[PDB]
Amino acid sequence: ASRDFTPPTVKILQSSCDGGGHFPPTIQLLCLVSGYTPGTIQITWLEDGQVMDVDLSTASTTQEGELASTQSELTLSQKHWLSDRTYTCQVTYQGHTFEDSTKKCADSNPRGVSAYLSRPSPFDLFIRKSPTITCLVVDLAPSKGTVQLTWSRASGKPVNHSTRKEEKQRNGTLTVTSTLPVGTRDWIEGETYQCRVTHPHLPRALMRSTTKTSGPRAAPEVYAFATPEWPGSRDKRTLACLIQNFMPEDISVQWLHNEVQLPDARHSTTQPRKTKGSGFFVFSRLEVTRAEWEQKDEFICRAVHEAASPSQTVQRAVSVNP
Amino acid sequence: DFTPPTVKILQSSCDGGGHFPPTIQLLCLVSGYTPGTIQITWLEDGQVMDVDLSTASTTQEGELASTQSELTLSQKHWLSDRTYTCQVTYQGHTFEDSTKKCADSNPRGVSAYLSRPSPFDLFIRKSPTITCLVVDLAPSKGTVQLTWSRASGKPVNHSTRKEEKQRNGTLTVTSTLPVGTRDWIEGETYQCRVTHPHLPRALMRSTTKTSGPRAAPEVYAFATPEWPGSRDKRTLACLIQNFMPEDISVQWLHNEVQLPDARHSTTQPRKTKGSGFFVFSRLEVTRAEWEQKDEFICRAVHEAASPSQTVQRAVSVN
Ligand SMILES: *[C@@H]1O[C@H](CO)[C@@H](O[C@@H]2O[C@H](CO)[C@@H](O[C@@H]3O[C@H](CO[C@H]4O[C@H](CO[C@H]5O[C@H](CO)[C@@H](O)[C@H](O)[C@@H]5O)[C@@H](O)[C@H](O[C@H]5O[C@H](CO)[C@@H](O)[C@H](O)[C@@H]5O)[C@@H]4O)[C@@H](O)[C@H](O[C@H]4O[C@H](CO)[C@@H](O)[C@H](O)[C@@H]4O)[C@@H]3O)[C@H](O)[C@H]2NC(C)=O)[C@H](O)[C@H]1NC(C)=O
Ligand SMILES: *[C@@H]1O[C@H](CO)[C@@H](O[C@@H]2O[C@H](CO)[C@@H](O[C@@H]3O[C@H](CO[C@H]4O[C@H](CO[C@H]5O[C@H](CO)[C@@H](O)[C@H](O)[C@@H]5O)[C@@H](O)[C@H](O)[C@@H]4O)[C@@H](O)[C@H](O)[C@@H]3O)[C@H](O)[C@H]2NC(C)=O)[C@H](O)[C@H]1NC(C)=O
Repeated sequence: ASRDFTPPTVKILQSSCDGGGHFPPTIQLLCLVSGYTPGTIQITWLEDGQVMDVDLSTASTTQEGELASTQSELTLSQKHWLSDRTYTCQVTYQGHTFEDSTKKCADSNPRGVSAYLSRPSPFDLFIRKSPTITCLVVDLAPSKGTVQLTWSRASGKPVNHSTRKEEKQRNGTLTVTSTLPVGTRDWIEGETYQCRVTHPHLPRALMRSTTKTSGPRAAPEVYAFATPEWPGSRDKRTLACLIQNFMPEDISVQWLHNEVQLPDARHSTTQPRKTKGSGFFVFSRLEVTRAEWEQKDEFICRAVHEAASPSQTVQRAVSVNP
Repeated sequence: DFTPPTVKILQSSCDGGGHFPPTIQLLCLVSGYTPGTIQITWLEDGQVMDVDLSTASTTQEGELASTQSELTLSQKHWLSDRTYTCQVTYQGHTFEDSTKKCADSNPRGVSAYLSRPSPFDLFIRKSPTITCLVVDLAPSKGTVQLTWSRASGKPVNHSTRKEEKQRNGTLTVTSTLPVGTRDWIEGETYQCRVTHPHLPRALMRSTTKTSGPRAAPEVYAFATPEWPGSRDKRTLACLIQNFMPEDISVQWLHNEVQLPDARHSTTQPRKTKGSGFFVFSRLEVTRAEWEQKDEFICRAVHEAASPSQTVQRAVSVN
């Protein structure tokens, strides 16, 4: 009887706060797939879109009459819940996916507006040779008046045309991004750029400025390494790179493989920190697969930095096999 | 042989933007108990709610019953900050739990954080501590009050308290509480409670040991080759990875003695691509040191390592 087919639905319940309104020390999320026509079912949990380890959750399926029911429970620390991460219950049933998401409920009062202004990245300055700076305005209330965002130079010389994006966010706020192309000689020779943000509902105008970092210079050292093969790493292995003793701290790190620049999401790179003596260091970690090194067994860690000579780059290769 | 009832309340979640749904369900669960007479009653600010507002049902599996009751509230009532109590009467005796909407997490822009003990303090020094940090307070009058307690109500020791005004005009308050080694390992919950004169209600943070799976770290240690112009220095790098949970301590040793903490730097734990976390540790060394003895030890202390919560790896310059 195909007329009796009952598709699954998804809802998430959570641990309640106590009689004082306070979070418990751990949070349970309970994904409920109510009565559906019995069939093969799998539940995957996502943390900000990344698959979570199945070890962190349980799952149970019962059948009552002609209908099945499945629940999965995920447990989180209070610290992680307070970090405003979003969790997704992803249900796969007979080749069709359902899902639902949740995060900590929003606070009763809205946050004030904030603004951020970046310097150009070394990769854009020296590889692409098309540098830009970005002014980012967050926590705006939508459906108000549109926000004015104006660029100027301390020298009084003209700015180029910028591009502007406005995007409604899941939490109901608005973000505005403005990206300004800058002259390469202008930037290297110390020009100061300002982003000025105004709106009638703001208390005052917001102003941010940016300019090349002053002070001493020093070129980066680069070292690439591979972890050994062992029973836990037969068809994957971990590569690492240490980049150190450079100044100032602005740097771009990439990994290259078989004439491809790998996506930024493939690796994890730390924030620049001070060496005991002079300069900064960063570490980068890249997990690679057997199919990649069977394609070509050469992985390159590359740093882009203004003091690297002769062409603002330093790089080192590593191989995983003999 | 007897399994008493327990009470827990679950509620409708907010969506991916943190928004409330049109109605709020509260679900009172009495799961896995020796069968007997049972009633579930809901109170709103201590008064019995109409019988038609909730439905209870009971099932049995093996030697144990389970009971649940669901109450539906309007968004407006939930947001009014009323207290809802699930009152369970089993064999004539009463068990209660209560809930209300979660209080703001960053009232007036403040943040508060509460740590777990470091593994070195817990397993090596056997003097574990936890730390409660409150940031972005106003430099107003009226001292910020910070109080410690255990979920079990057992006593706590005195704590430290430190304030200092920051360069940005804010005030941070920090307190560190010593905890019992056995008390922590057996799963006690510790609570930090902060009251400021300008805050409308008390702010609380709670911490306890992890409830997830455990996995010991892998430890790998490397020495940099000589870089042109730096004959008398080398850098040692240690990668520690795939451990769970994320709490970890890192030490370096040379000549059987532990080096001062100021000698090295360790990154904060970050997720791998799959299960577990990694950190990097960095140690600069001198020619005098490796010519004296060319062996340096990167040691990790972690609750999942056996038999003594330690895993380590040595490295040599040559
Ligand atoms: C409602 O929801 C929205 C989101 O949906 C949320 O909005 C976020 O709000 C927070 C703050 O409230 C914003 O966080 C800030 O982001 C700033 C911008 O960061 C991006 O751009 C950086 C600049 O990149 C350019 O320049 C560099 C340098 O030259 C160059 O390398 C680049 O190539 C590029 O050209 C970039 O560095 C950054 O990437 C880093 O950070 C991410 C995330 O941490 C990390 O994953 C990367 O690996 C990389 O390390 C990112 O791409 C940022 O500058 C700013 O940082 C300042 O503040 C923090 C703490 O606040 C300090 O620690 C730091 O030192 C700086 O002082 C801050 O992180 C975030 O961008 C919003 N997200 C949006 C708009 O999508 C609202 O808050 C929500 N509201 C409520 C009420 O809930
Ligand atoms: C004004 O300026 C102040 C600076 O003075 C800004 O305050 C900082 O704000 C940021 C962001 O809000 C804070 O970052 C947060 O820090 C949390 C604490 O991390 C620190 O402690 C961790 C735990 O170590 C303790 O506990 C272990 C185990 O018990 C023990 O071994 C130790 O003894 C320690 O006692 C460390 O892991 C960590 O490295 C830090 O040392 C952190 O947990 C959060 O995730 C978050 O990163 C920062 O701490 C604030 N700094 C200060 C000094 O208050 C403030 O934001 C500025 N205001 C504005 C408006 O910008």
